[PDB]
Amino acid sequence: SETSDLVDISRFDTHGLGANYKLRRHKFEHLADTGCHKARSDWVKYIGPLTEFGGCNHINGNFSAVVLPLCRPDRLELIAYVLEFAFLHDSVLESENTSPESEVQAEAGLRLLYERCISRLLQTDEVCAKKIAKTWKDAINTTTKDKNVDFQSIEDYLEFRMIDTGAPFVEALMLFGLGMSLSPQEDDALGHVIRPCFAALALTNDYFSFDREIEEVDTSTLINSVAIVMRIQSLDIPTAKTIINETIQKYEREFLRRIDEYKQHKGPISNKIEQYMEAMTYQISGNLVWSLNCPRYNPDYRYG
Ligand SMILES: CC[N+](CC)(CC)Cc1ccccc1
Ligand SMILES: [Mg+2]
Ligand SMILES: [Mg+2]
Ligand SMILES: [Mg+2]
Ligand code: NA
Repeated sequence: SETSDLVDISRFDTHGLGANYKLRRHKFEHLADTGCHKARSDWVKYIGPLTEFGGCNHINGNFSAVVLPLCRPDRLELIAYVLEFAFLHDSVLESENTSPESEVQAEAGLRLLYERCISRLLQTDEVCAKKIAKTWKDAINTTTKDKNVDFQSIEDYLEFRMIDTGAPFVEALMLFGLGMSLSPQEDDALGHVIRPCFAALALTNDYFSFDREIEEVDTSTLINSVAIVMRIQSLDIPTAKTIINETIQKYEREFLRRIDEYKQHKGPISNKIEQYMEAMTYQISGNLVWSLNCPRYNPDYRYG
């Protein structure tokens, strides 16, 4: 209980999500808010006017402060800056109304801030930074190539969606915040464990960001499991959302199973991998609680 405080997740209406996941909130949240502010200022300086919220949420906690509550305080500002640029660039990648001329116009500014992120990370922790650069580029490239694929099942969708939502990229940021690197063997084995975590994160995002993504569908590619379920099963919004809610609960339980299965088969586990597992579980609770009222998805929490 050094970088963060335990928060009782049962004080929030999580719609049955998050059972058996503990919630923590970083004590240095101000540093995350600072990173978000600076990234937003840099976006206006080099790219254009801001159109939306990113990770800030002063009520339930800045995204980085609740998703990555074990971050070293000296790394939290940079991580929040990187994620804020990712939140804003994400909407650019999904956009459909950008003229070719505007796309060309933004490119060098987006490149400047991308490279600024990578260079600052590399100067801080070269090993950890290389994993962030690799996963970020994979997320950007996969979104760009595959965002209009017509998926015919949630299972197929999720193999794209875990990359499109940047789950491996956030994992690489989390490791950076811990000052942690994994061996090639740990990487191989932990990938199996964290797959259901990535699915739960992506589907939870879909659940809480659906309304906003429909509001934007006139200018933005719709990438959302609730819509897939509506189409495949001919269901309305609340019924499809219930299916997605049940599916999140399935993946949440699966991740807890795989953590304990790893301990039972490949254990006693090191303190390092123990902290890795715990840190991954905090992404689930933090993502969930942040999404309930973040201004990005919830219009009556917006200002400015
Ligand atoms: C909602 C935030 N994010 C990453 C920036 C996409 C914009 C998806 C994500 C959520 C939680 C964990 C990992 C990825
Ligand atoms: Mg996206
Ligand atoms: Mg998006
Ligand atoms: Mg979304
Ligand atoms: Na969209």
